[PDB]
Amino acid sequence: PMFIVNTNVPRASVPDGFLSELTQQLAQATGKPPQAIAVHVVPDQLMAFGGSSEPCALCSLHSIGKIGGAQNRSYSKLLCGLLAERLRISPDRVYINYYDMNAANVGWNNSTFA
Amino acid sequence: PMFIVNTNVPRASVPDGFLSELTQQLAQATGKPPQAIAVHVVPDQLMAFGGSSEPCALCSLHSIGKIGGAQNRSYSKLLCGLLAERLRISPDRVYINYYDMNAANVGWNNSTFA
Amino acid sequence: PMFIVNTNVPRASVPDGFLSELTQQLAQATGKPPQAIAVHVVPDQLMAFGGSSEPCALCSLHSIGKIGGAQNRSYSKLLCGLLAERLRISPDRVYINYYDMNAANVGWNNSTFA
Repeated sequence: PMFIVNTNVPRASVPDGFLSELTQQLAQATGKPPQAIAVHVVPDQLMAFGGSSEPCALCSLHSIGKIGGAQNRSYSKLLCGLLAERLRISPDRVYINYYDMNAANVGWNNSTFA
Repeated sequence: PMFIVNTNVPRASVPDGFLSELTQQLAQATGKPPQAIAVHVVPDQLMAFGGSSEPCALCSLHSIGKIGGAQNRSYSKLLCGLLAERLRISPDRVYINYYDMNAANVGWNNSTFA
Repeated sequence: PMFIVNTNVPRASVPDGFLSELTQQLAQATGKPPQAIAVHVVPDQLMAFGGSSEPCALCSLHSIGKIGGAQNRSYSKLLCGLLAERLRISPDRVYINYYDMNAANVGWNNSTFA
């Protein structure tokens, strides 16, 4: 799984340990081992959400499986909770796009996962 | 809806008001209220388009519905017109990927839109 | 086709010529002409892959066709080889998400490719 967060929050507000904590929490939530988890945080962005430039986040979670109605609700609670707690972004100012990737469309280590 | 623009145009060439104007124009084009619109501009990028590093843009519009053949043609005219007018990027150096997101695959406010 | 590379490798480690070489090699691999190829490199990112912050890359390749099981295996060998050779990123520290785009969902030049 791969989680990306783009936000207008400044780099100095991203706490040390945030990528590690995302890795561990996503491993637990997806059921996939941490060895397979990639995380990416992109601060200082120029963005607006609902006509305001107050703190917000545009995110995405891509996974080979483990994506669906109930799981996504559960991810959204978890990930909004983390972004609220660590980056002070209110949950109603976060979008998370979920992608269920086909194994044949994910490359890694000179091949794909098919 | 969420609109992202990645470009090699410098940050000082993005006019003040560009994010608000994108918000308003996208609200009108998609028929969705501005409260639901998110916009993200990423300048100063290292990129090339057709073997040239002249001004270009790689963009995406994600929306829960309101994506289809005719609408997308209409969005592309609108968006290329704005990028040409405001950032001085020629329309033939812009790509816009359109994604029709399932409500169950978009998180927000601790849950999804399903 | 559009190829994007997000990496924690520093900007000074991206060699001159890297975007041109990506353009050329992607043109040969996809069979599409270089006029249609767009490439984007984003260095200095805050990221982790498998619980480590050693050099890694999160990438994507979007193409109107030319995406499938065998082609993606081929692309992944090619692109991991380039990233290993030019940016010193090990292949097992790279993810590449492949997207087969519908022509009606790609805008360019005030219209779409449908």
